[PDB]
Amino acid sequence: PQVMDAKWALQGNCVFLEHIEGEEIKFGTINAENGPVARIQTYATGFEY
Amino acid sequence: TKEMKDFNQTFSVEILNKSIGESYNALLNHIHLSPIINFNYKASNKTAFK
Repeated sequence: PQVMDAKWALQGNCVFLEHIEGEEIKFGTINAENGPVARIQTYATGFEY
Repeated sequence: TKEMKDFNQTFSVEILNKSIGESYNALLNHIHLSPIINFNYKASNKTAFK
């Protein structure tokens, strides 16, 4: 294309905590990151004779 | 808790099933013999020691 499109991807986040006798465990979290964008130009030269 | 099963050497689901079975058999005995025991028997049925 004239300009490209950013890549996307999801990621989970969690940390292992100490779990003493019969407690509630704290959940994790999901998040997304996106890539950058690139584009392409045009060039040209010529001659007349 | 999973910790109690995993860490306790002697605890197991086998003893829990044993307790369940024992209480179940005793429940069956009670259900099927307590009507006989708790019934208010009339004088027609009852027989003295004599």
